[PDB]
Amino acid sequence: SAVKAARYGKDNVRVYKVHKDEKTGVQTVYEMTVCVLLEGEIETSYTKADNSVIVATDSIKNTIYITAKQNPVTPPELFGSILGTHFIEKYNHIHAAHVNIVCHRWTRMDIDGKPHPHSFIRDSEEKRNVQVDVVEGKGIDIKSSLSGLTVLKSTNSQFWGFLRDEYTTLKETWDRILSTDVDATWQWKNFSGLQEVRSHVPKFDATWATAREVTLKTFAEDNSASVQATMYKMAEQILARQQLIETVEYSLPNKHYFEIDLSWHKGLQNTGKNAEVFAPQSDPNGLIKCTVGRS
Amino acid sequence: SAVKAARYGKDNVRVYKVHKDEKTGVQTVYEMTVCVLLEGEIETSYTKADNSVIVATDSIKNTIYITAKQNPVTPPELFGSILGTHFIEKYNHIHAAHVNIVCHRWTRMDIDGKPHPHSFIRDSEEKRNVQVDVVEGKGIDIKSSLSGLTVLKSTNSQFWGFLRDEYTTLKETWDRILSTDVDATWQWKNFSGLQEVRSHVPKFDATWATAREVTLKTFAEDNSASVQATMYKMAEQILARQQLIETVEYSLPNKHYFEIDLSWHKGLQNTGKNAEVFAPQSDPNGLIKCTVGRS
Amino acid sequence: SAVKAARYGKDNVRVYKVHKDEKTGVQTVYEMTVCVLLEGEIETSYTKADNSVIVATDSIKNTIYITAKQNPVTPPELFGSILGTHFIEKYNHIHAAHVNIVCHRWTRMDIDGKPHPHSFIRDSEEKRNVQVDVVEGKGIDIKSSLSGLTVLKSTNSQFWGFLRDEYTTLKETWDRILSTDVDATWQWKNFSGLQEVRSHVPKFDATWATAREVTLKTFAEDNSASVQATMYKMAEQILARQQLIETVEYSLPNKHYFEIDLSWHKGLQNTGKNAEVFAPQSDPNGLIKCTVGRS
Amino acid sequence: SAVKAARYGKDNVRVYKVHKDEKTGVQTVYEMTVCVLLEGEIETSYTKADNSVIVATDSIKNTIYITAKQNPVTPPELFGSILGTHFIEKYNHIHAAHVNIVCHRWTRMDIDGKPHPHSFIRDSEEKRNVQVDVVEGKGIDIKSSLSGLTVLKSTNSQFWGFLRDEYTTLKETWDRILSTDVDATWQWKNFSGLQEVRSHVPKFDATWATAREVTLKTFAEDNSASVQATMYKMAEQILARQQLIETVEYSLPNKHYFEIDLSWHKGLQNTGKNAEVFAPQSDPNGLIKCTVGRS
Ligand SMILES: O=c1[nH]c(=O)c2nn[nH]c2[nH]1
Ligand SMILES: O=c1[nH]c(=O)c2nn[nH]c2[nH]1
Ligand SMILES: O=c1[nH]c(=O)c2nn[nH]c2[nH]1
Ligand SMILES: O=c1[nH]c(=O)c2nn[nH]c2[nH]1
Ligand SMILES: O=c1[nH]c(=O)c2nn[nH]c2[nH]1
Ligand SMILES: O=c1[nH]c(=O)c2nn[nH]c2[nH]1
Ligand SMILES: O=c1[nH]c(=O)c2nn[nH]c2[nH]1
Ligand SMILES: O=c1[nH]c(=O)c2nn[nH]c2[nH]1
Ligand code: NA
Ligand code: NA
Ligand code: NA
Ligand code: NA
Repeated sequence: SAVKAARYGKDNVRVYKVHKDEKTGVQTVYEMTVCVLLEGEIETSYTKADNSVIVATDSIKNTIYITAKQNPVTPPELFGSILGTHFIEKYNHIHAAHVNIVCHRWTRMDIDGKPHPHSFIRDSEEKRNVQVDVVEGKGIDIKSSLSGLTVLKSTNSQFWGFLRDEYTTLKETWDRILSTDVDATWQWKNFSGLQEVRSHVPKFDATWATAREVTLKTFAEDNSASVQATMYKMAEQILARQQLIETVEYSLPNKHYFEIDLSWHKGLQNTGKNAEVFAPQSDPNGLIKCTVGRS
Repeated sequence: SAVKAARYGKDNVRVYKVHKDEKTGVQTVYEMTVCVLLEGEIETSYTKADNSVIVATDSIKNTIYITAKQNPVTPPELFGSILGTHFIEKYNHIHAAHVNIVCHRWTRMDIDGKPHPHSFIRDSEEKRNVQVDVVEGKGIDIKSSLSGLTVLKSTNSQFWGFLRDEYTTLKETWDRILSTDVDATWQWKNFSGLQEVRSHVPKFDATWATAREVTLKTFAEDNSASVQATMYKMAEQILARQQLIETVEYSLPNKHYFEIDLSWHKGLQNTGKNAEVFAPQSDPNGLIKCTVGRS
Repeated sequence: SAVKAARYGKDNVRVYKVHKDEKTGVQTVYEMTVCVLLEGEIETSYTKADNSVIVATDSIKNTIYITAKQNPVTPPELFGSILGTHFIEKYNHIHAAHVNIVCHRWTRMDIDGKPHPHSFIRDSEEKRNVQVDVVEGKGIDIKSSLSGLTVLKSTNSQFWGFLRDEYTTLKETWDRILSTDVDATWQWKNFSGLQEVRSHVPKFDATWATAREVTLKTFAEDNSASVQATMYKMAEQILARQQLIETVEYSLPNKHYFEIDLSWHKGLQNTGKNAEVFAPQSDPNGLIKCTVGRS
Repeated sequence: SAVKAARYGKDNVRVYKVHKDEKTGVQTVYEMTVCVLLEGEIETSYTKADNSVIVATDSIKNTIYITAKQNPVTPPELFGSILGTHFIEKYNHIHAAHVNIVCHRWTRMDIDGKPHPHSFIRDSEEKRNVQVDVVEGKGIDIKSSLSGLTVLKSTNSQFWGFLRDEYTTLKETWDRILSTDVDATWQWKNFSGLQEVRSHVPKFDATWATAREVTLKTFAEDNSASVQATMYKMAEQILARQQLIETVEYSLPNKHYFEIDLSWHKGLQNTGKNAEVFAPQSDPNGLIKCTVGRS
């Protein structure tokens, strides 16, 4: 037997960084959770108890905290590129650094209508994430994503004309609730290294905001033929509004709201056009996935 | 042996209600999770397999869905009063109905700056809750609450002058991070019945909003002497801005952000006034509780 | 306004203790999560920023770790009595200590059929808990519990003869699945202080084991007339097999497994006596509660 | 733009199956959660609102319930092969079926030492899983796994001799706690189709049990040089005890138990060889991964 593949590192490193402006007196906070896994010439650590090759996970932990000290933590695409680059450059035998970041929202608190200088709220559990892969020779791969964007529309969704057979029981419909948790991942064209990432920084924060805008706009206005149809439209536009994206990937669960028929009770009319009260379903859920690139 | 106390019912009933305005074309959605437990003359169901006394939990489930059909679901204080009242009036042997509601945020989506008529986002995991207890003879007790309000301030919190002894190691401080998840519960003066609840309805939605405003304002501006000091101030004001509240209760966990000392590394200065990067702590957490009434 | 009630302390203190036998070479591990909240003359900490009265939560954290060092951590009833007593005796102004412990299972690993001396598995997420309340003057109140005992029986449960009305749709049944997560809490007669707890120690571990045995035996063999009927029987016996219990409390959710009718598909027969495949329901759930004492 | 990749289906389908032996009177229960995603010629459903190509997720839900009715649900490798095969054979335009199953433990209850015929306990949250990929032309790929196996050893783990530099602070050690949640995935050599799966069935249940045995045995007895070293040894043996495995993959988080130094308190000695009481750490965690094949 032999080691086909190996990576190791530190997961779930919670990190908080405060930037204190002395002019304005205005503080800004950033909170991340960071994962770093390294690959390279480390298989002897697995086969020959050879720890000489192991950069301790604790040191990787340390290094995250240092790198966040010595460098900006935002935008995460950059921070992850920095942190990843660090480990391949620092260590001869480490040939890949895989950095995952989840950004937790700390939104400035409005007080009577005045951005408070040092108070924030977690205004949503919506996450911004990156997956940065820094590989010796092959530059830097970046996947940016938003996840946990939970939305619903009460009408202006349909689903009709789907295969019917001895396994079908679902009734065609022209009016229904559509609700989903949006997972939207855009993959950047490979960068040569840290310099090229540094040059594209403004596009990171800017493209994230666009993915969100588009997801929400499209979800809202599209008289959805299906989840399939509506997710494709979102992906179309993110590609079209930013050239450096090679691929957009949506994963959308269909959180079903069933009709409750209460006609058995004093002929009470709650289905079809008289549908008011629905039983939101926890499980099961449709899951719909799409990857979209350039033709 | 004997039954000292007994309640039963249906938990985790997810409920969704849509209100379709035909003038404006504008839809509004409400989503709840509801629990109902009944008490009364039911001990034989426990001791003598006497199911004659059991209003099936399934029927209670049905009844929730019906009551939401036939009545407004908002504000929850009212819906819970209605749903509770129903069961004590309907059934001779049921002498108490305990209704718990959690309201899940569906905020109208802004699109280019125009309230969309039928699209919503779950803009926070912050919950509005009620606990309605409807007891034959003793009218209606209501506890309204907000929970899951996660906040943080980077400065303008202190904690000094606390007991020191052979068990103390914590260093006094004049500048620190304070972060908490706010649990704020206000208890209404007993109502006589459903009529009196119905007459106080405008105060429900209005008092909730005030509890939130006050929690956020006070948390922000107060140069906190302690969590104790700051939570008391919040409770003070909620009492003072609404007469029908008998008691305000805060429960606040202290989510600690530890300083990371990186001086061992190239003399890097990250503590005291040079604190930038902190390790948010998952556990343990201070937990601080206060109930405040009228003197 | 005024402080009606106040408690504070440290929550979620994870604690691990190893006992190294030097004769046998055999190690034993205990892992807890501990919460301590104190009451007493502390209201000035809330009203007058008077921190002099606050035993820092950090020190309480320290004290837990010390007390576990200097004392046995098992059984939890005792550890909690010790830890609680400590704080009322040590501090003049602290008049109550509330200690909550959750014990996490570390079961010795069997290897070829030989208790390994230092390897363990978390063989279930079933928790043993205590709630110890140590109050100056009023001795020590103890509530012991088991929670998270997830069980199911495929048959030998029924539910018929329950109220039917214009809110009922549930069909009587003589054969069904019953599945629940067992919450069983037994309350000890008040102890005078730490000495009396110390004298009743053997009964703690011994009564816990009995509550479990009884819960499982009774759940299994009882042709349940209802959840009500079956939980009462369990409580009956725990009371009857240990004299120092004043009250037994069960909370049992009814995790429903619905029949799936597949007759619409090639006349496939899956209901009634031909029921094989069921859809386990996540929500809603019946919730059934009973407190049982001595008549 | 164009659809690079697409799959859709039903997730989180909870499924329960009872087998009633009429001879013995002995019932046996199986509970799964199932996910099915299909690929094939479905891109028009995304681009042209062409629902004709969509096998409704609801029908896929139905099909799972039927397939479990008409076929054995155990072992999951087989059930998943059956369920996957079904969809590629049934539908001309569906070219791949991806089936994920999680098996939830229902262990027969021992009562006085007699396997009860119809009562079971969820004796662990340890999961058995499969990932079955059924692709038109390319037969059936199966990944079997165990996850959520939470273990700990108090001693007989070490970690010394690892790279040290200006980022290192971790102290070498010869005695420490090692604790992890085991994720062990074994990948089967490709099968031609359902017949070949059917012929290898006895090996499925049998290889799972071996992966568990080996994981536990090796974890226990190995004086671990590192997590790396110990996971490799486990993988080695699973490969060596079953020929049809092509690759074994372990993912092991290192759940750290920190030493608490209590010397500041009455010179209390709790570090090094006097370590008794430790603070289990929730985060961060080392994460260690290895894939092992045949050289
Ligand atoms: O948008 C949808 N896509 C689907 O594939 C589907 N299946 N059931 N409902 C559905 N809705
Ligand atoms: O309201 C429902 N809609 C559905 O699509 C469905 N499928 N099974 N039961 C159902 N109920
Ligand atoms: O606000 C606080 N109150 C307390 O009681 C405490 N203890 N440690 N830190 C603290 N902060
Ligand atoms: O930064 C810290 N602050 C604290 O209050 C504390 N208590 N133990 N370790 C600690 N670290
Ligand atoms: O045991 C039960 N008790 C109940 O009260 C009930 N209601 N529906 N099913 C039930 N089962
Ligand atoms: O199988 C079912 N059993 C029930 O008790 C029930 N109640 N609503 N739908 C149901 N389905
Ligand atoms: O087994 C280990 N492997 C590692 O790579 C490591 N790093 N810190 N501790 C560790 N333990
Ligand atoms: O006890 C500890 N062990 C460690 O490996 C470590 N790393 N930071 N703090 C620590 N404490
Ligand atoms: Na390198
Ligand atoms: Na009544
Ligand atoms: Na005292
Ligand atoms: Na096909």
